[PDB]
Amino acid sequence: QCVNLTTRTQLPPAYTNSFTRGVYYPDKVFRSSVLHSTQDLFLPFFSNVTWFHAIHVTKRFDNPVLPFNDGVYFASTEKSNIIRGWIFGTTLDSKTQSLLIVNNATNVVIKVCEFQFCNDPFLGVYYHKNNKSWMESEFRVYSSANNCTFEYVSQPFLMDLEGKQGNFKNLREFVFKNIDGYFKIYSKHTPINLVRDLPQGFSALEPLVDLPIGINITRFQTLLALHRSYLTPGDSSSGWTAGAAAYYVGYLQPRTFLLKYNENGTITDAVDCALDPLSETKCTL
Amino acid sequence: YLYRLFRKSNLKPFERDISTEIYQAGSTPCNGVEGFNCYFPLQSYGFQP
Amino acid sequence: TGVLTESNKKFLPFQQFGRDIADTTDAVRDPQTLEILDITPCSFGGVSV
Ligand SMILES: C=CC1=C(C)/C(=C/c2[nH]c(/C=C3N=C(/C=C4\NC(=O)C(C)=C4C=C)C(C)=C\3CCC(=O)O)c(CCC(=O)O)c2C)NC1=O
Ligand SMILES: *[C@@H]1O[C@H](CO)[C@@H](O[C@@H]2O[C@H](CO)[C@@H](O)[C@H](O)[C@H]2NC(C)=O)[C@H](O)[C@H]1NC(C)=O
Ligand SMILES: *[C@@H]1O[C@H](CO)[C@@H](O)[C@H](O)[C@H]1NC(C)=O
Ligand SMILES: *[C@@H]1O[C@H](CO)[C@@H](O)[C@H](O)[C@H]1NC(C)=O
Ligand SMILES: *[C@@H]1O[C@H](CO)[C@@H](O)[C@H](O)[C@H]1NC(C)=O
Ligand SMILES: *[C@@H]1O[C@H](CO)[C@@H](O)[C@H](O)[C@H]1NC(C)=O
Ligand SMILES: *[C@@H]1O[C@H](CO)[C@@H](O)[C@H](O)[C@H]1NC(C)=O
Repeated sequence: QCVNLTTRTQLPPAYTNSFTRGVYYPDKVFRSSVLHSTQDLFLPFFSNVTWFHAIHVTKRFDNPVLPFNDGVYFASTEKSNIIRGWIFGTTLDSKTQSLLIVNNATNVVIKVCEFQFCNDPFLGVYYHKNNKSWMESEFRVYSSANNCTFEYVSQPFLMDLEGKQGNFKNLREFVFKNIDGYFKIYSKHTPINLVRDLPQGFSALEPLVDLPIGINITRFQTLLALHRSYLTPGDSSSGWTAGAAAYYVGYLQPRTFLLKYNENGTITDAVDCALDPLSETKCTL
Repeated sequence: YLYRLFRKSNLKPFERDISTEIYQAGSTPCNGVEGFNCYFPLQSYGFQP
Repeated sequence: TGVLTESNKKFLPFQQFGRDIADTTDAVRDPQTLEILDITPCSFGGVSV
């Protein structure tokens, strides 16, 4: 079952500058020491990326239904794995198929299925006093599932889902697109030690999956997690707290890019064509 | 064996669409029921031997 | 057609073909024994008479 969440505090939407972020490999061919040019759906450099984060301090729980405007760049800064999946679909109300990607602390599961979703889907981390152990106790994403076409379950794994206080230690970058019935996902998993906003740097994303879902996608949502413990008073709707974690969402657009490959085959630098005249001249020359 | 007879727009390549909502052919929405000027989109092949 | 020789390339796991500036294939990964080979032509170049 699912419970609507009550303890909230709205704020104006946070915005951030995404600079030299959102670049992925175009193909699966080993090119080294070559400056290659290409055109695709890319995140423009120095774009204005929307920012949501969950902090207790208020309680600031935010995970709305965002448009999937022909591609999405999702980047999360976390230290305790509060962000635990995504939902994609058009209506998300059992009239159309929907895609669900979830890390439930044992297996990462991908399902294309006519889900009947809840208004505020989530998962419950719980903390106990018999032992100082966090674990996942609740799964409140969808009420029902039927006519359930695609399905993948990974191997079992054990992951530290404990609440860690301090700097955000992990950046996880993801690019999602839906091309010709194929849901393409690109990933990049890098440690950091920054707390405020997007790191000042540059990392080229790798191709992960190539899922054959054949789904029309226009809207999507993030699946966050709740700590619940004796410290949190109230029922399931209010007796909870949200750990400190953040994510940023930027919309892909059709652009031309210049990419440079080092001698080992990896990307080192890129130029967003048609950003500024200097970049335009780099692009032409 | 059934085929989708009505749709608001054409499919993208390698796209599936297994929704069964009533297709509003007319300009008056018929709020989830069949009748006149809105049809059930899936029609069944009749394969006599 | 060409000469195949041993080589030293740090191919990523998801890659099997390598291409140079001319875009012709130059590096291959043998399917059986997961090594890397380099393909060169067998007309070396200038032969003046
Ligand atoms: C939901 C989809 C999902 C994806 C696509 C995924 C991919 C993924 N997980 C990884 C490791 C890992 N992934 C996680 C956990 C996560 N990684 C995440 O993207 C998320 C959302 C979590 C947890 C909520 C951990 C703990 C590791 C081991 C490395 C580490 O602990 O830093 C790696 C890199 C492993 C390597 O370098 O060989 C990838 C590509 N994990 C997932 O759960
Ligand atoms: C994918 O889903 C979207 C949303 O339902 C469809 O776009 C809508 O289509 C209807 C009917 O043509 C229009 O009334 C809406 O204005 C459209 N909304 C938007 C945001 O575009 C879209 O047609 C679907 N794609 C396919 C191939 O079926
Ligand atoms: C509250 O929950 C009910 C069913 O659990 C749901 O129908 C309703 O849309 C929810 N309302 C809000 C504001 O979440
Ligand atoms: C995002 O950044 C650009 C340039 O800084 C600015 O023009 C734009 O107004 C910003 N977006 C919003 C909603 O203000
Ligand atoms: C959730 O984790 C449990 C325990 O490993 C596992 O049985 C289950 O497969 C996971 N959820 C789904 C939908 O598979
Ligand atoms: C979809 O679900 C309903 C009930 O579960 C069923 O009657 C119908 O046959 C299903 N259609 C497909 C294509 O699975
Ligand atoms: C390429 O790989 C080799 C293997 O050790 C390494 O020594 C070298 O530093 C790498 N080059 C770059 C630019 O990273």
